[PDB]
Amino acid sequence: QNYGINLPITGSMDTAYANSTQEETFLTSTLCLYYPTEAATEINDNSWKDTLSQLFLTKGWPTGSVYFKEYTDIASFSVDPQLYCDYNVVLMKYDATLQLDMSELADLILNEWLCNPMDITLYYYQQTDEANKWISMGSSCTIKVCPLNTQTLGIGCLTTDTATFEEVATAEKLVITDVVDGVNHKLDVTTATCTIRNCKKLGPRENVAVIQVGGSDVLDITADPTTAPQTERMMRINWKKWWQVFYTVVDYVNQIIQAMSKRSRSLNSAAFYYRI
Amino acid sequence: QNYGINLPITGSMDTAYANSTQEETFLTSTLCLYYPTEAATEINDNSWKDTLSQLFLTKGWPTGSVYFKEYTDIASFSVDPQLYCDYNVVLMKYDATLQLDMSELADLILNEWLCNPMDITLYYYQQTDEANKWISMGSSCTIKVCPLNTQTLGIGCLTTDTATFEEVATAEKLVITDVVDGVNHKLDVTTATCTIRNCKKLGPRENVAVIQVGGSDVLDITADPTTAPQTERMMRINWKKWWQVFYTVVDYVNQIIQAMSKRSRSLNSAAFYYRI
Amino acid sequence: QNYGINLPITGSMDTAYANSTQEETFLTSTLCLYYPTEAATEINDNSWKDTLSQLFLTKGWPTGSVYFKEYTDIASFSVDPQLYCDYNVVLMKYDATLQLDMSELADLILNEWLCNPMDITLYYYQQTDEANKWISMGSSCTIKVCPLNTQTLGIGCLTTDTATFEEVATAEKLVITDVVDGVNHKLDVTTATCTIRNCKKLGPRENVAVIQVGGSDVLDITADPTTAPQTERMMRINWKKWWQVFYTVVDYVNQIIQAMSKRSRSLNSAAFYYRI
Amino acid sequence: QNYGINLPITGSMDTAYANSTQEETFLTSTLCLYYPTEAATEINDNSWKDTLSQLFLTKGWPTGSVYFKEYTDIASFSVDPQLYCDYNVVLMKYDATLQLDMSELADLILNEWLCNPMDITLYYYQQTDEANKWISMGSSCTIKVCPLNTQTLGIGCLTTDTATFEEVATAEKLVITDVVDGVNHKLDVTTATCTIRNCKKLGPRENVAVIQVGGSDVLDITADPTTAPQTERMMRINWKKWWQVFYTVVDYVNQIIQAMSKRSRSLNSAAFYYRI
Amino acid sequence: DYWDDSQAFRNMVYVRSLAANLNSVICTGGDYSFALPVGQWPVMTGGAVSLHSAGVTLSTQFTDFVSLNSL
Ligand SMILES: *[C@@H]1O[C@H](CO)[C@@H](O)[C@H](O)[C@H]1NC(C)=O
Ligand SMILES: *[C@@H]1O[C@H](CO)[C@@H](O)[C@H](O)[C@H]1NC(C)=O
Ligand SMILES: *[C@@H]1O[C@H](CO)[C@@H](O)[C@H](O)[C@H]1NC(C)=O
Ligand SMILES: *[C@@H]1O[C@H](CO)[C@@H](O)[C@H](O)[C@H]1NC(C)=O
Ligand SMILES: [Ca+2]
Ligand SMILES: [Ca+2]
Ligand SMILES: [Ca+2]
Ligand SMILES: [Ca+2]
Ligand SMILES: [Ca+2]
Ligand SMILES: [Ca+2]
Ligand SMILES: [Ca+2]
Ligand SMILES: [Ca+2]
Ligand SMILES: [Ca+2]
Ligand SMILES: [Ca+2]
Ligand SMILES: [Ca+2]
Ligand SMILES: [Ca+2]
Ligand SMILES: [Ca+2]
Ligand SMILES: [Ca+2]
Ligand SMILES: [Ca+2]
Ligand SMILES: [Ca+2]
Repeated sequence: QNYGINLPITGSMDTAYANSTQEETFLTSTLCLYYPTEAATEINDNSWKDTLSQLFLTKGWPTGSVYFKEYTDIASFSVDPQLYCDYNVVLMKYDATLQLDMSELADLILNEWLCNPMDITLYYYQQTDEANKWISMGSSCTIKVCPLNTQTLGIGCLTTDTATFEEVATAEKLVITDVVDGVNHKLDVTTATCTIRNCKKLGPRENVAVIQVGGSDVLDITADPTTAPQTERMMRINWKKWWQVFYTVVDYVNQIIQAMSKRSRSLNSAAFYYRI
Repeated sequence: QNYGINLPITGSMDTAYANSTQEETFLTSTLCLYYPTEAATEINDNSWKDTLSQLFLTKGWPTGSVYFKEYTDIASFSVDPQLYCDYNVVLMKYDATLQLDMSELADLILNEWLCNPMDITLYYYQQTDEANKWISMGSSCTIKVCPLNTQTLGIGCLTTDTATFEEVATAEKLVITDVVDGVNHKLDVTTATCTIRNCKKLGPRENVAVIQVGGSDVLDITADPTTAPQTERMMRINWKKWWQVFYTVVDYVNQIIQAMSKRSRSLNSAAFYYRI
Repeated sequence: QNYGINLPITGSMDTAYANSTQEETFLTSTLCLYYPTEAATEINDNSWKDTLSQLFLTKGWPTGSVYFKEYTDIASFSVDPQLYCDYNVVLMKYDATLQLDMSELADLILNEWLCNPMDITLYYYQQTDEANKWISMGSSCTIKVCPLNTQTLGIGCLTTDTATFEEVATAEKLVITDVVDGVNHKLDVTTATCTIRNCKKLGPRENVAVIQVGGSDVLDITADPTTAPQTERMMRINWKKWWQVFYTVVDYVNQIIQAMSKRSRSLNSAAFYYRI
Repeated sequence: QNYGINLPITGSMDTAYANSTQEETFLTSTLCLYYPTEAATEINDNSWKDTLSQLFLTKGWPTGSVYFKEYTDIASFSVDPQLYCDYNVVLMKYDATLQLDMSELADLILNEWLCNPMDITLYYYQQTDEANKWISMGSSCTIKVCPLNTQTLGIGCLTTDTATFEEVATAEKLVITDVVDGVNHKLDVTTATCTIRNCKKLGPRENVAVIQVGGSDVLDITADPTTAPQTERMMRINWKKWWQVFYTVVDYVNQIIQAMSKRSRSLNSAAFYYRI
Repeated sequence: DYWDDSQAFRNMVYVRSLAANLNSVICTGGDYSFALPVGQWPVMTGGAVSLHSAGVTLSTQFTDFVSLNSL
């Protein structure tokens, strides 16, 4: 394919449509439901996963294609999230105090990323293009940045005294840092508690759909202030009980996955491609 | 540009040969050496990594392109190995007692694997075809299997009574289980200290080479008894000193890289096939 | 001959085959059978040489053609081995702990070598070509190598403190060292006991065939990790008694010689051609 | 490139003489001087080797190309002398009492001898043609020969009693034995103290010249009584002071080398004839 | 500071790219006795320091006879 990637593909606008592929797609795919711990707590049942599997089977999924990956909360789930199935549906519980963390998680898992190691103890780092960011995740990530100048001297900070650096993130499980492009920054991070990578946003993921349970539209998966694109893969529902949420997900799984596309699952389950 | 489709590529049998790209490949690519801890212990030199980097620079690798990753032993390294460099060379010491462990390690790193989750509690699992295996990794993997019949009842085993299960792995750091295809199996796995995945062998991993330091050819990266292929990426060297081993690796790095190719799954052409 | 060495030789593809020259070759050649001392010990007979000569005569070798030379073990025989007659068959007993020593002896005696003196106390030395090696042999060789930089000082080793050198051999009766090409190395060698020479591998040696008695395919007569050739002159057999081994050698002497070629013998029995 | 085949050469006249190659050969070759210890004793200078090297450099030999090898006396030098330089000049002191020994030494180093092993304990031996001799060398050789008849019975000797054998050498460090051809001889040799070999005289050795210091023309390098050839490689000089001898050698190095030729056998053309 | 009569020191007035290698050694302290007028004689015995190589530079040896440019 690689030797024909840069080759045209011609199609005739009269070609007959193929039959529905939803049945065959479900019979050959895997579905992963990511839900918070409080969901299972409120449900308070040990066989609920089996019942959800049976209900999905009523919807056309063979027994063995639906998987359920519990996570404690948004912050913990944001530390190297792993996407295992062909289709990933992440149920994020909305909290008014964690809008930025929800946006960061959605940006991480709704977009492809190409990341490289950052030895912040030895070299200064820039952000070349609007697609370049610094994604740092771990148990507790605190990032301090001192922008330098053409002479390699800190601006508004001392290159040798970290106490003068600028705070952009304090005790973050995950944080995406955007700084002024073309400016060299000296970084100090709690490398013993988190890892920071220079990442590039390649495009959408197309196999991860984030359903926001409650709240309003607050997600912002683009660092550009003048854009808040509400894509088809970021859904929102209102709730009083988790069983209704799960029944809605099961009954409308056809619509949920019609908004997603296969062929995007990476060989590795990581949320970002990594190069060293 | 056309990523989700396979387009045939036509080439003339007399066009030309482009100049050697080895120098550019070394300049723009990273090298990783994976060696056991006992190698470093025997070398007993603090700056030996710097000397090896200098020698690689003499061979044309820019400083900082070559990385040296330590692992305690074959069993420990087999726990979810992560080979992130452009070119990976793994020096694997031969132990006559760990033939199958080395075979499993090489099969895991010398091949490309597409793995889906396994939830042994809910679902019974088959192996669809010859390329389907069950790869389990962890601090201690113990896998017992109960084959069922068309009526879901175990054969030589009781589903309720796990004591009657047939043990196929015991305290393994990594194991690739192969059972009869087309037969449903109830699995008992120590999920606390071991994760099992349903994996498909897509094909060779081009950018990973294994140099066996020691005994004869024992590796078998194929579950089929009738075939035990020895690919060009499975090197073998007799040794008495680790400095000799590393000097041989550096002096013939051109040939080692020649036996390897860029990971077909790690370049833009693989986009929307599985990964990048 | 010599002036016409660089002249074409033209042959028709219809020239009738000449008769078998095996009989004439045996009637005018001399055969050497190198065996370990333990072989003679286990045979426990003082006339076995006469019996073997008579059996070879039954196989066509005139009385006086075959010769028998005894060596204590691989380590001792590796000290400047001498190949005396037209056809040399070396019976090498296999030991799993001496794989590299067997490989080194096989490399030395199965290939032509062009060696030169190395005054390690005066000059630092380089290995220009992949064919260039450092062959050292004697009572006990301990070679310590210190790579040097443009200033001729040491890299990761003090040029004066031999304790900081890098150890490639210890108490070796024979060792073939291969350092990274193009780097000047200071060599500390136990010159009082053993001698080191800068050697160039010219090509294969047709008059020497090594029969490995027991074991597996472990010989690696080429320093290149990517290649482990098994030439027609490297035989392997399984044994329980030495009389069976010698009967096998006598019975299939025609096949053994067929794997060997004439004109490869030199006036001197040395294992290399020495230039000073 | 075509090795092992005797291709004719069809040169012509009027091809014009090439320029002198003497300077290039001196630049690219090495010279070995073999002299007795009494020479150094009489010279009584610790830097005489350096002065001779400087004088040879005045004659065109690059510094370090001339090697000065020393031997105790003729008998010690007749213990398998090794002449490895491109050009070898042996300053041999004349002694009326060691005439034959002198000749033998010359015969050993002024001629090419293809030697194969001799196992007197196991086989009987005969000299096939006039070029076949028995060369024995070591600490002390004592060869006793018992000629046999067609009934494999000793002639004037008993095959079982070595006291009746006929002595041809006694305490010799080198002896060349010529017996009647076509007759099998039983041999009693001090194999513990010295080694005997069956040697065929292929032809002259051109890189070795012998300068007889003082005396008369006594050398006889051919076993034929009817021939005593004084080849151009056998010089004779009358002497009183060794310094004059060495000055004569260095001054007429042009003439001495002109009397010699590159060893026809030791060069690339002789590949697959006997060496290189 | 070391100086030599070799060609490397004949006109050493300007030096660049100066580098060196040196193996460590041990200097052990000996016994020195004090000549007290009366009574027992104290002795200072022992004391060892291992000398390890450090940076090399350029110096000058100024003796009553020769002024040398040394390393
Ligand atoms: C597609 O659907 C049509 C309409 O039911 C059916 O006749 C046909 O067999 C199906 N398959 C194909 C390949 O057209
Ligand atoms: C390739 O190598 C040739 C031979 O040196 C050279 O002329 C040419 O410029 C090189 N580059 C290309 C792109 O052909
Ligand atoms: C070769 O063999 C043939 C057939 O046996 C025989 O006639 C002939 O004399 C032999 N020798 C030569 C030189 O052809
Ligand atoms: C040979 O010698 C002549 C005269 O000494 C000189 O002119 C010429 O350049 C030399 N070389 C050749 C190849 O003729
Ligand atoms: Ca955050
Ligand atoms: Ca500040
Ligand atoms: Ca930016
Ligand atoms: Ca935005
Ligand atoms: Ca059972
Ligand atoms: Ca295992
Ligand atoms: Ca199977
Ligand atoms: Ca197999
Ligand atoms: Ca060895
Ligand atoms: Ca060192
Ligand atoms: Ca080399
Ligand atoms: Ca090899
Ligand atoms: Ca003699
Ligand atoms: Ca007698
Ligand atoms: Ca004779
Ligand atoms: Ca004569």
